[PDB]
Amino acid sequence: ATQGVFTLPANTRFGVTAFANSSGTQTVNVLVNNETAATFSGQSTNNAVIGTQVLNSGSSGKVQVQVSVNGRPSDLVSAQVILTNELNFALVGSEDGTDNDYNDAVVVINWPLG
Amino acid sequence: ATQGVFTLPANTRFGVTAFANSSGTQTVNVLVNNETAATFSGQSTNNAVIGTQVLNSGSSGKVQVQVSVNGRPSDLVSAQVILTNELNFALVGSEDGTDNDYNDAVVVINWPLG
Amino acid sequence: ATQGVFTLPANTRFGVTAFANSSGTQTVNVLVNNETAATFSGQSTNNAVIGTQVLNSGSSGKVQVQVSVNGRPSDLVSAQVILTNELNFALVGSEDGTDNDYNDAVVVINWPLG
Amino acid sequence: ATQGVFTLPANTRFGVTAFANSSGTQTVNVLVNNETAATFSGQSTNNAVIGTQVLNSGSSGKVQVQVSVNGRPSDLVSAQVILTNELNFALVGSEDGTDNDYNDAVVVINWPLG
Ligand SMILES: C[C@@H]1O[C@H](NC(=O)c2ccc(-c3cccc(CN)c3)o2)[C@@H](O)[C@H](O)[C@@H]1O
Ligand SMILES: [Ca+2]
Ligand SMILES: [Ca+2]
Ligand SMILES: [Ca+2]
Ligand SMILES: [Ca+2]
Ligand SMILES: [Ca+2]
Ligand SMILES: [Ca+2]
Ligand SMILES: [Ca+2]
Ligand SMILES: [Ca+2]
Repeated sequence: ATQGVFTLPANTRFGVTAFANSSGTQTVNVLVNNETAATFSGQSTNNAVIGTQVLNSGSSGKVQVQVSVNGRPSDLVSAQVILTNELNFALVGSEDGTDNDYNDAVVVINWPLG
Repeated sequence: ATQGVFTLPANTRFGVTAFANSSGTQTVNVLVNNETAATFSGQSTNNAVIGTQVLNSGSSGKVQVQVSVNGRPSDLVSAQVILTNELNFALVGSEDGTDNDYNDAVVVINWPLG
Repeated sequence: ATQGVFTLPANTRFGVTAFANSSGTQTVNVLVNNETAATFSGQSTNNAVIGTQVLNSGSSGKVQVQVSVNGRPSDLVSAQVILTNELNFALVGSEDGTDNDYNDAVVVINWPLG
Repeated sequence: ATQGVFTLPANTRFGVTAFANSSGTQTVNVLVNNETAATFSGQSTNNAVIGTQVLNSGSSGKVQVQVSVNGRPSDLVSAQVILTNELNFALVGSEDGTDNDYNDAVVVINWPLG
């Protein structure tokens, strides 16, 4: 199944933050409106916050996360969770190798802000 | 129900990161084995990261998040999500006021690392 | 925090299913737009499906689960999870006593149907 | 990523329930320690419960859900959610066709029981 694609409420600010846990340098692309809106990158085996940004979900609300390691696309896993019918998290894990920890880049999207 | 309490595997490193979305200055305390192991504070209305740290679950694996504003405990909401049977997120939201957005401090715990 | 309340898309069909795990008879009421739309009662300590029904979220999309034992409301825990940006679960646990297993009645809402 | 595989605590009872939402008969296999422990078959486009059973996770704790239609493996999506650090749900969706609703057979695993 497609992973890493989330429908947010339209025209709504959201936070996006990326963590790294791999020997490989991670590159995280965040697409809004099917166009790159943010790119994060780094290399850590200790959960470094390689990037964090506030974005707007735009007219469609479609947000997509993609991860690559030296130009090679990582496999993704994702889900969305809603607490008290108000607080949203869209979660992505990615795997760049064979150990299937899916933590090589971890991405968290949260909304609402403010 | 109690919220913000998680059982991790023993002696396991985990990431904890906090974001603020409030006029109130947030204090986030992360307890491991019922003792404060990390404290973060900050104030933002725009999802600023107010702390990130890697901790060890220790012998107990008992992790608890507490949030306060002006000496008063915030009301918490929380859940744990597991993706592809491997990637764990422990998620916390907190409410310091009356609008029930539950994003006043947002805490994300993730493991495994590395 | 309020628990057991979910906003579904308006005019959407959804399933609701209740399980019991208690010495006490569970009464599960499912409200749509604040009016009772389905009720299930039963006693099980072996996860019997005390009822399942299909409903429509109607104009409001507001769906609420209540659980009581002999007229006393149980404490509720809940969350909503979305898989592959399409498949939704709204999850409820309830505690009618002191052991905090939160399984005394378990209620699962799923959509879309068909 | 692998989907539909869950690690439960060893030697623990769990509930498994399957719903159908497809014009084709669904066949759901539940494997414990890589061996068939339950099979459910049924057809509904209205969320009928096609099977429900209580199983034991046994010595391995390894539970896997597979779904096939008319012989052919359906694509799966899954996750596990824990509420109040006590109540577990393992959730599976499956897609047998072209619409990507992932509700063709829906499987819900819950523990603990009793
Ligand atoms: C009602 C819809 O049912 C769809 N499933 C099928 O159409 C399906 C399942 C197996 C077969 C089937 C078998 C044998 C030969 C053929 C070819 N005619 C086809 O068709 C679901 O995917 C969809 O979401 C909807 O619920
Ligand atoms: Ca890896
Ligand atoms: Ca890794
Ligand atoms: Ca607030
Ligand atoms: Ca706020
Ligand atoms: Ca109980
Ligand atoms: Ca019970
Ligand atoms: Ca389908
Ligand atoms: Ca279907």
